[PDB]
Amino acid sequence: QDLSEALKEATKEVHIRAENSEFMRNFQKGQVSREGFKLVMASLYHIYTALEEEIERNKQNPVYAPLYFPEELHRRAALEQDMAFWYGPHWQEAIPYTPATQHYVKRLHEVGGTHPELLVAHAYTRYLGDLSGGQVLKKIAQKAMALPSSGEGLAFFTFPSIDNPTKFKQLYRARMNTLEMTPEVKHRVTEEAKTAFLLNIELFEELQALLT
Ligand code: HEM
Repeated sequence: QDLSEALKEATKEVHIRAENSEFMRNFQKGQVSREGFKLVMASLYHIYTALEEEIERNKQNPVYAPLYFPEELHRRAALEQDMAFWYGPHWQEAIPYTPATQHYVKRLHEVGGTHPELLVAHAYTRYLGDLSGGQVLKKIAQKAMALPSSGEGLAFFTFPSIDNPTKFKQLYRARMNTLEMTPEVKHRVTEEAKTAFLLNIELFEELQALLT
């Protein structure tokens, strides 16, 4: 198969499980509070920071380089605005850094530092959902918490350098399909995408526990 198809098939079952975690079921129903939302967003701040640091480190490596779209995709600067919005001018002192977020960040550093050929698993898992279902959660969050259409507090979910999320996803898939790909790399990429989903599920189960 093509790498973009392999990855979609490989993660379709775990996507179903992730969508139905308690935290995400509550989110989807509009039951997301400012408390829960700040927890998850601060956690994403550390995750995208590590992911994008490792993307920087490996930007010239042919095992990742074709997916190098900082201007279009990178989320850290957006996450920093959201952090100043949600936690105030001293957000760096204030934001939580949970065990599950730490675990996800540590795997991101291992992949980026020792297994860069798997980095595409982690970019795929985060960015492509951001450009899909993340747009649906954005509308739900705005309605649940009364966030203005103008976008404050939801910069993470807004891609000002992408005209069309769907056409962009399609370009990105096509580029994923030009990575030099052996059966070895392909097997391990799809397995690493399953682990990335699990890391997100464990984050959700932890935030949920923290909230109840
Ligand atoms: C309840 C929460 C979620 C909802 C409502 C949701 C919804 C969706 C939707 C509607 C799509 C587009 C599917 C299609 O048309 O084929 C999608 C794709 C995707 N989602 Fe989610 N999702 C959720 C949770 C997650 C989580 C936790 C992750 C990963 C951490 C994730 C990652 C992805 C990825 C990587 C894709 C792209 C699949 C592909 O096109 O290859 N989603 N999701």
